[PDB]
Amino acid sequence: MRTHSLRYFRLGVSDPIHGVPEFISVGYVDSHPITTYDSVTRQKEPRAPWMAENLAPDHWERYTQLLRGWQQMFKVELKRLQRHYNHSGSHTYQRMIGCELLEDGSTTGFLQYAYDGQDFLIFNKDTLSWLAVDNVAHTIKQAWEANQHELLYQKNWLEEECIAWLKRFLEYGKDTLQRTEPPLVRVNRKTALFCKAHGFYPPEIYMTWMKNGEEIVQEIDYGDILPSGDGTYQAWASIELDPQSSNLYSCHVEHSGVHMVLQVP
Amino acid sequence: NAGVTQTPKFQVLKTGQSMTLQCAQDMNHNSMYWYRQDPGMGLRLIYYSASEGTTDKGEVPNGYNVSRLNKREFSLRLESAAPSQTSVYFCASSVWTGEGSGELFFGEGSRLTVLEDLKNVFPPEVAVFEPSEAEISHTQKATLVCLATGFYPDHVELSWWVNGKEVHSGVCTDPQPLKEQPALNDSRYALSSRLRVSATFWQNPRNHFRCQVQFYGLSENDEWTQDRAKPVTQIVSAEAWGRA
Amino acid sequence: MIQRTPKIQVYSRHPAENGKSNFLNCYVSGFHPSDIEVDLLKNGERIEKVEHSDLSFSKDWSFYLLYYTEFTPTEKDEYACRVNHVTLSQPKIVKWDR
Amino acid sequence: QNIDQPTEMTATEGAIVQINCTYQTSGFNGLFWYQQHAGEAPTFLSYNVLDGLEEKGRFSSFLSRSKGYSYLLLKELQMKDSASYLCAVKDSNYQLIWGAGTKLIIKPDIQNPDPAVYQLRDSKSSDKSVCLFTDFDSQTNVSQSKDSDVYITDKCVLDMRSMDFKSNSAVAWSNKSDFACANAFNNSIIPEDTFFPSP
Ligand SMILES: [Cl-]
Ligand code: NA
Repeated sequence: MRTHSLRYFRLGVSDPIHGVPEFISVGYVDSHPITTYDSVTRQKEPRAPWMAENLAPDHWERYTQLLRGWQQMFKVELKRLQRHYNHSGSHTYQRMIGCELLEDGSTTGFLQYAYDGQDFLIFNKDTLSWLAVDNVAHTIKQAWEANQHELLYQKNWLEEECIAWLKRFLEYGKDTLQRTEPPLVRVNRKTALFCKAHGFYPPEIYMTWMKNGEEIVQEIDYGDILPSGDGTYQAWASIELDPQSSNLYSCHVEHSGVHMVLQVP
Repeated sequence: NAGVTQTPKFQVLKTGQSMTLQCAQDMNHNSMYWYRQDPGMGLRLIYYSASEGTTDKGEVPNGYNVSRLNKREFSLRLESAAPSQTSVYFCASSVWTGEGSGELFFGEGSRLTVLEDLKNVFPPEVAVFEPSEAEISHTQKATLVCLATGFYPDHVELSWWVNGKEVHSGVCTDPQPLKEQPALNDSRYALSSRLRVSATFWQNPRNHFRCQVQFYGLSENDEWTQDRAKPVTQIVSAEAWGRA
Repeated sequence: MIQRTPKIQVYSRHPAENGKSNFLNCYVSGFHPSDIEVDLLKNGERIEKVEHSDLSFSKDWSFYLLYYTEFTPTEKDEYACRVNHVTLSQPKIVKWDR
Repeated sequence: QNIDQPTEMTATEGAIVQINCTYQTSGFNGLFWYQQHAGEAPTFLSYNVLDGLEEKGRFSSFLSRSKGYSYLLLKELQMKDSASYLCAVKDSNYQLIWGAGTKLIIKPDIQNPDPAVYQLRDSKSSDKSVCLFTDFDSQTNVSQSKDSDVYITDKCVLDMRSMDFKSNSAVAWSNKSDFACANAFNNSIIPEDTFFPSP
């Protein structure tokens, strides 16, 4: 198996524009949304058909109740941060929790929080402690670390429960998540050489340019891996042509254990 | 700082009667729960409220409904009581839910007995028996016995009073009542209690002993059609004086 | 705080060929906070039938969205993506470069 | 999903008791122990979620996730530890699954047994004759009655705090003309040296 991950995000907004939710929570497996909840619908709902098809109504009903409680807790926590920062106006609070199952069978697990889109508190599940970025975070760190049992619970959740969930969802979604669609790759001139790939899945891909068999990463412009809209992805990389000396330029693409070379003549 | 306050402690109902149990917590908790406890099985969740403004069914919701009236209060409704709802009901609260380590804080419990006919309800007879003179001379101690007998359902609180003050040192009351007819499903009950004092304390003729039993039974609105006296909630007692 | 302005990329689902049906995509990413306005334009006029993904969350705490519409490119028609965000004084327009 | 714990355990004052809990659940977010005195509310004792032993006064709680097993360990038992002990496990959906509880019975250490059956004085308001079996060692068991018109209660431990003195007793009564304290506890195995005062 390739590396896979499960992660859940929460977003709280303290003074949102009318109609815009004060709370949103979305789960992902790899790049795929799997679950959604917000303070307007007040319902947890599937975002992938292989989730809807495999989790009975009792699952969505129960986590809907938990998310209604998590919503309120997020509001209370954001209220507390904005009081201690002494901040007016609308501010954001975010959480990300998740785990990775790596190809070699090892695992990772992570939990962290942000205020106004900047790291705020970062959990270390091995030292069982919270890293605080400033003195408001430091006050919260002291309160959370006083509740040693919840740190132990979170380590267990990240290391055992999260991985179990991930393996369960990976089987549910296996026809989507474990497939391979190889890239279609082409080179053109625009004066720079553009190497362009499309139609590939999974999104992880490495494209680069070599000159005379050597890679100078400082001379390459790397385009982003972008969704095409149909479940597949596209990407590109470019290099500038030296008009004073001839060079052998070649585009190299690695995707899902296959390497491709396109030599420019 | 009262914690979780639920009422009533005891209640007798006729099949089909309505009943609401009240629960309030003053701990600023967000999550509240209603459980029933029955012999031979673990607690079973009836309904819960993960946060103010939401509620959902537990494992045994049928025959019940709840109202999370505000952040403090979570009431449990039996619209049409059935005998299977005879149980001990516990309200509980926790700071949040959906987290591993947070514990539950429980109310004192509400014992409900639902009956097809209230003609099976009886208050206790209460009698006090003075110490054996042989015990006094052999041990220099003196054991009084209180018997509360013939009551149904098992909704009683027995207490001892010495010189007008309630005492608990030297008291042992059976933790469970005795079925007077162990084969009958609706057998009336018996309960015994002992109070043991020094022989010198018993031999003071100015010392006064009383055993008192609060029975929780019928109220004004319960219908009564039997020839005997209506078995209302009431206190029954019996006393003894020390003997020089 | 620190507010992050959206990166804006306009591209077709498939390599474009005139007279061949396609999808025009506008991928808007890396922005914070999450409120944002996105329109696709054809020759400077707003396209009405335009769909978009749910708001999505990045591990660096920024957000992203994909806006898309079905279209058949021609030589004459120009397309663009117009984005407004709190980090922008006026709407920003990124033309589709084929 | 189920939780299993023994129905009842009996141990001696001053000793140690280990109450076991095994669980089979859909996922695991921690294991709780609660204490519930008869007629009272459960109260929180402990939480375990990683492997190993945690100590809290005279009580310790152990967890092995791979064995799906926990024990609650009570040292230096006191009479006040007489209670039910409930184990409960949170599953993958944070639902608490409760064990049926273990009733812990503690035998007091009777320093100087003096087993005896006494006839209490009649009450002028009752037709009952009442007998008291008392001061026997805690190994003695009191059997229920074999006569439908004789009532025998189970043994009860009384604490005379001023004298730091504990004693076992059971009560028997009847309104039958047959009834005599000399035969009231005939269905029990009582100590050979039990004192029966003359009638
Ligand atoms: Cl993958
Ligand atoms: Na119901």
